Amino acid sequence: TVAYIAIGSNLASPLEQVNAALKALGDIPESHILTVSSFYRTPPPDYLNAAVALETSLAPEELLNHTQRIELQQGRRTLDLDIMLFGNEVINTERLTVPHYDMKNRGFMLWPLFEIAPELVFPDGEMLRQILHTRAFDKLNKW
Ligand SMILES: Nc1ncnc2c1ncn2[C@@H]1O[C@H](COP(=O)(O)CP(=O)(O)OP(=O)(O)O)[C@@H](O)[C@H]1O
Ligand SMILES: Nc1nc2c(c(=O)[nH]1)N=C(CO)CN2
Ligand SMILES: [Cl-]
Ligand SMILES: [Mg+2]
Ligand SMILES: [Mg+2]
Repeated sequence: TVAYIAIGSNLASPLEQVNAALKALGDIPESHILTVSSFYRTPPPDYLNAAVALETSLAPEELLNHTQRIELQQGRRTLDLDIMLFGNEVINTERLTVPHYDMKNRGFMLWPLFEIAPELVFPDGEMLRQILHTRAFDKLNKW
C-alpha cells in the first residue's frame, strides 16, 4: 500500500536530522521508499518540510509504531513524522486519524505532497490540485 508521510523539522540545521529520519524510514521492514519530495523552507525559525511515498505491507498502526520510534531515536519542540495518507483508507481510532486531520489547511503539507502525487484524490473525493487552487496557498520556497 502507498503511505504518504510528512516530515517536519525545525532545527536551525535540520538537514542531518531529516536525512537520518529518511534513512530510518527506508529501513522499516516490509516497506521501501518510492519517492521523496524536495525539501521546503516554511515559516513556523523555519521548518524544513518534505513528503515521502512509502510502499508498505505493514498495517497502519504498525507503521505508526515505526514512525514514533524514529521520532524518539532521531529526535533530539521536536521532529515530526505524520501519516498523511494510507492508501485510500479512512482511519479513525484513538491512535490514528487518517487522512491527517488538518493537512488540507496546510500549504506546507499539500505542496510537497502535490510535487510527488499531483493526481491524488482524497478518500472523501476531494482533489489535491483543487484544494491548492481554491485555497490559493503560495508555492513554497525550497530549502
Ligand atoms: N495521521 C497521524 N500521523 C501521526 N500521528 C498521528 C496521526 N493521527 C493521530 N496521531 C497521533 O498523534 C499523536 C500525537 O502526535 P504529535 O506528533 O505530538 C502531534 P503534531 O504532529 O505535533 O501536531 P499535528 O497533528 O497538528 O500535525 C500520536 O501519539 C499519534 O497517536
Ligand atoms: N511550518 C510549519 N509549521 C508547523 C509544522 C510544520 O511541519 N511546518 N508542524 C506542526 C505540528 O506538527 C506545527 N507547525
Ligand atoms: Cl478525506
Ligand atoms: Mg504534525
Ligand atoms: Mg506528529
